[PDB]
Amino acid sequence: PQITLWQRPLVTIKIGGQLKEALLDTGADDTVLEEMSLPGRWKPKMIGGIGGFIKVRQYDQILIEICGHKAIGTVLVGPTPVNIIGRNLLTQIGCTLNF
Amino acid sequence: PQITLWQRPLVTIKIGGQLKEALLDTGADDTVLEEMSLPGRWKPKMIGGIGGFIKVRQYDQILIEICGHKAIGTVLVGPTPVNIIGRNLLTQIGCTLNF
Ligand SMILES: *[C]C1(*)(*)([C](*)*)S[C]([C](C(=O)[N][C]C2=[C][C]=[C][C]=[C]2)N(*)[C@](*)(=O(*)*)[C@@](*)(*)C2(*)(*)(*)(*)=[C@](*)(*)C(*)=[C]C(*)=[C@@]2(*)*)[N@@](*)(*)[C@@]1(*)C(*)(*)(*)(*)(=O(*)*)N(*)(*)(*)C(*)(*)(*)(*)([C@@](*)(*)C1=C(*)[C@@](*)(*)=[C@@](*)(*)[C]=C1*)C(*)(*)(*)(*)([O])[C@@](*)(*)C(*)(*)(*)(*)(*)(=O*)[N@](*)(*)C(*)(*)(*)C1(*)(*)=[N@@](*)(*)C2(*)(*)(*)=C(*)(*)(*)([N@@]1(*)*)C(*)(*)(*)(*)=[C@](*)(*)C(*)=C2*
Repeated sequence: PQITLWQRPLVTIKIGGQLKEALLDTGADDTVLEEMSLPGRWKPKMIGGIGGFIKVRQYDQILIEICGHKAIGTVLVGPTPVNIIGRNLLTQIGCTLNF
Repeated sequence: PQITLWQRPLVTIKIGGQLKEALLDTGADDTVLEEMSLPGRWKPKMIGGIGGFIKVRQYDQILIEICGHKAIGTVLVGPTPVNIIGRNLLTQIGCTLNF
């Protein structure tokens, strides 16, 4: 698809059975989901942004589906205000920025 | 141009006869620049990010050129880790997300 930025670029993801809304975000290096339960072991991590840093759990090799496209990679889970798809999975579905 | 997201989408902007680097960020509603001096009067604004809220200054009608495309609009100044080009100016240069 081609997406305009007059509104926020929100999409439906499928994440282990659940459907969610998420933000396609080129300014995020990583994908960060709101607090949820994932299968697997994890590592703590700190990520920072506007307003400072938060602690997240790092999960590896999670399959996500972003508009039909499935992608695999690292997912961070934590007290983010919104679900965010970052550059790590955007690349996997062939996302580019165009003008 | 078409930008891929394997690296950060950093570009050069020009504001006030200075060149600076900035991130193209579709996850940002507005444009936020590191601490600097702009023309005119400002008003107060609060923005929320990953880590919390910050208080910024809002200057209206600023000209930026981004990659040789010039835009005029609202820019916020405050303590951001990087200069950020958000959706208000990304729409003015015709930027879309594609996959
Ligand atoms: C996405 C987000 C987080 S969300 C926010 C927004 C919304 O929607 N909401 C909330 C609010 C409310 C009220 C008020 C305000 C807010 N908003 C917006 O958009 C506003 C703004 C503008 C500009 C800026 C900011 C804000 N928010 C958002 C954000 O924050 N985003 C971001 C930006 C940035 C970039 C860079 C730096 C800083 C910031 C993005 O997009 C994402 C992020 O966060 N990034 C950073 C990072 N992250 C991560 C990293 N880094 C690494 C790793 C992982 C993750």
